[PDB]
Amino acid sequence: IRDLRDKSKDELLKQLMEFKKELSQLRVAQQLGRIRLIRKSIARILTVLNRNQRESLRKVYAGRRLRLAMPKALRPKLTRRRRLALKDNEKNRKTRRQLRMARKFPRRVYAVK
Amino acid sequence: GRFKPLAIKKKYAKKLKQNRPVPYWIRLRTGNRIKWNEKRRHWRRTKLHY
Amino acid sequence: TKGTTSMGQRHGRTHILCRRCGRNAYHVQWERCAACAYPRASRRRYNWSVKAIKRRRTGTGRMRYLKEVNRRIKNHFKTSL
Amino acid sequence: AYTRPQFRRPHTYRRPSMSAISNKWDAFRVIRYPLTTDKAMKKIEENNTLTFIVDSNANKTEIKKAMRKLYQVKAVKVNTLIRPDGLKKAYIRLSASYDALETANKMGL
RNA sequence: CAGACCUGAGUGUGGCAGGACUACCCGCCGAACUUAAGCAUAUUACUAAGCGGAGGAAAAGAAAACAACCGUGAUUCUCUCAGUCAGCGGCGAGCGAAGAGGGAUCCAACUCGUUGCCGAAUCGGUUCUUAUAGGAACUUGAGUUGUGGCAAUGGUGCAGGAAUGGUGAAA
RNA sequence: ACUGCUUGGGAGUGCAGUGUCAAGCUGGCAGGUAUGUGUCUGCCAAAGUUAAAUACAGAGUAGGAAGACCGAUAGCGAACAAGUA
RNA sequence: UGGUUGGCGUAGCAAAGAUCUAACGGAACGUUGGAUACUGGAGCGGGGAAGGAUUUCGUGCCAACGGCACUCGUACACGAGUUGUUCGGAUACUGAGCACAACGUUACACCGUUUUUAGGAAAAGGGGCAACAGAGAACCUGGGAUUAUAUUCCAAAAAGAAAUUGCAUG
RNA sequence: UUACCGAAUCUUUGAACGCAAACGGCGCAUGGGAGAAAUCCCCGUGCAUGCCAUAUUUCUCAGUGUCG
Ligand SMILES: [Mg+2]
Ligand SMILES: [Mg+2]
Ligand SMILES: [Mg+2]
Ligand SMILES: [Mg+2]
Ligand SMILES: [Mg+2]
Ligand SMILES: [Mg+2]
Ligand SMILES: [Mg+2]
Ligand SMILES: [Mg+2]
Ligand SMILES: [Mg+2]
Ligand SMILES: [Mg+2]
Ligand SMILES: [Mg+2]
Ligand SMILES: [Mg+2]
Ligand SMILES: [Mg+2]
Ligand SMILES: [Mg+2]
Ligand SMILES: [Mg+2]
Ligand SMILES: [Mg+2]
Ligand SMILES: [Mg+2]
Ligand SMILES: [Mg+2]
Ligand SMILES: [Mg+2]
Ligand SMILES: [Mg+2]
Ligand SMILES: [Mg+2]
Ligand SMILES: [Mg+2]
Ligand SMILES: [Mg+2]
Ligand SMILES: [Mg+2]
Ligand SMILES: [Mg+2]
Ligand SMILES: [Mg+2]
Ligand SMILES: [Zn+2]
Repeated sequence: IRDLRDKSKDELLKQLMEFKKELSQLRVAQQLGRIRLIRKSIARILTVLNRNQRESLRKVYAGRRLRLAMPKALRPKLTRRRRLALKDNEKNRKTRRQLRMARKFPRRVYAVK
Repeated sequence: GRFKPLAIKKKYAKKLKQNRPVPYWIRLRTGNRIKWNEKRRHWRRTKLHY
Repeated sequence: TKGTTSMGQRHGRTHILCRRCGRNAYHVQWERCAACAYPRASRRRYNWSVKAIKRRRTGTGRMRYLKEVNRRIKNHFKTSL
Repeated sequence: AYTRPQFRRPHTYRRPSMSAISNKWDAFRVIRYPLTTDKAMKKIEENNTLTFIVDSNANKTEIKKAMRKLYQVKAVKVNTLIRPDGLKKAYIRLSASYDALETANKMGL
């Protein structure tokens, strides 16, 4: 099945149609054992074949400039809330005064003998 | 009569092929519980009013 | 003749199956569902009948995606690159 | 220069505005399995007519195009029915130039 | 009058909202049965149902607080205060707390507006640095019908840990 | 002020409606019996955020620990293809 | 709540006139022939709506069910079966009506108007729905074509004959 | 095969959102496909409303609003 991944796009597509054309013929035979084994090989090719496209659209939209333009099926789904929540990038923001009054009095470590 | 939305025909079609005796070989499995189908339907009795 | 002879007088349907709930509760003449309250967006839900709230709440079905997102929150949404 | 009793909003300019195999429908999804009942065996020999359970959402023109591709043969007509069971069933009649018998046996039937 | 602004549209663009859940929680709504040996105020109950909303809790919270002390010091909670020689009440049935005190928690506090001193220092977008940096250049784009400051981090790298799992004893 | 609900809150606990509508040059609010007045005490409202201790009283997700509990007419309606027939 | 009981092999199974015969079948009611009646065209007729939804058909079956019996069944099991350019429906009418939008009201839209204090044209009065009996609506017969479908199937002499829609073609 | 989890797949719907809906109906636009003497046919994607932002190369406009 590693061999199934070495195949290029059309080499998969050609490898795929011969499965469907042969999966169909088992269905003809059925009306009158390998059908499962075929059906799951077709699923392997769509797995490998649907991966190269998502792996090549993450490639098209790689880089900050286009990452906002990414198809959202490819955009990192979390939960609706993890996405709408403030990111640490904007969560940990503190007003400039606070920023200074935290540097001026850092949580200095201490002990009491 | 003739009239059926296909959605209703798909449902009576659903209940129709669902209206079958349990396979013989299912009863022969280990730990099997099922004997008769408990959801056999008959048009003259239970009504699938669609 | 309010009994068995007037049972023959009744011929229609008040309710067909709903497009949402699938209940035979879609009042065809008032195109709405008595059960889900459909086509209204918010589904019908009353606290005086929790036996019915319970009956059709989440987990009553496949929870088809919710199983996926639950597994993910448990795994910190761990991801392959 | 308005000449209607009531105002109407002006035309304003308006700017014009992942599966590797997006088309999931297919000759192989359309046609499923040939049917081998004896009403259908009456048609292959007597009517030059292959019978198929075929995808229920498929239409007739798609079933022609699918027979043309799966079994390499023209379908002079394809009158489908959807079975009480819910499967769709096409009786496809072949062109006289194509035998429905030579083809069905070629098909393993 | 060309534009300008103000007001308002139309598309394009990028987003969000709507649903579910709703035990708990926040807002409104709001009964009656019951009890009073009747019953209307009362009680049930500021409950149920109803509507609307959150979150992992919520709400509350940093004094327009208590006290009246040798004074305490946000909120929540808890034990108690206290079924009260408080109080409400056909002063009837009934209802009914708060301060203090012990404790839990707590290195718990902050931010605006304003005032004063400045006055675009701001923001958005674009590019950029291995970065939609708290960086930089650039932008009329927003913004002086007032952003912001003053006083009253991002990028990249290594590791360990912890935690989960995986493995693993006697006879 | 009036009204209405509300509260133990009692010549008003909170609120709402409507009318009215301040002060900050003896300020304002609280000081649990109204009023006018004088002292004193604490506070500084009408903008905002904020963990923990708390709820889970018919929720969920993923786990776990239990029981002087029930023991198949019991325990959940459901020990079973149960919110199923 | 479950089971069981006497009554009790009882009360009944008495509405719509009805069967008879032979042959065969079968382990023993059906099938055919004949006889005999009945329905009596507002039919125990032939098609449809609603409704039902596999009851259809064939083979088998008759354990259970068909309140007697069954060899038979609308029962059981298995396998089949419903074919459309023209039928009906939608595509494509409007109607009593309904209601999205907007707007308004409401503590709240799950209300109301049904156009909107309203800029609704995207290449004067927004959008939609609502009739299988209204409007609309291009197809007919023959068949030797089925176990079961036919105005749907038929095959090149299409049994055939049409009409009709779209595009294109001389 | 079992267990788990990253990659996907996830049909019709449903808040359901292109318009409808007892219709497996119908669009407009975009790309694809088959195909075919184009018409038809399948497919993908977009296309609801409201609101906020923006027009970053600063969109097009409307007002006997204000001026110039
Ligand atoms: Mg009946
Ligand atoms: Mg029906
Ligand atoms: Mg009555
Ligand atoms: Mg009537
Ligand atoms: Mg048809
Ligand atoms: Mg909601
Ligand atoms: Mg009483
Ligand atoms: Mg309630
Ligand atoms: Mg909070
Ligand atoms: Mg708060
Ligand atoms: Mg305190
Ligand atoms: Mg009380
Ligand atoms: Mg400022
Ligand atoms: Mg009260
Ligand atoms: Mg103040
Ligand atoms: Mg039990
Ligand atoms: Mg007797
Ligand atoms: Mg007669
Ligand atoms: Mg029969
Ligand atoms: Mg049966
Ligand atoms: Mg009308
Ligand atoms: Mg219509
Ligand atoms: Mg008509
Ligand atoms: Mg017609
Ligand atoms: Mg017939
Ligand atoms: Mg839709
Ligand atoms: Zn419904």
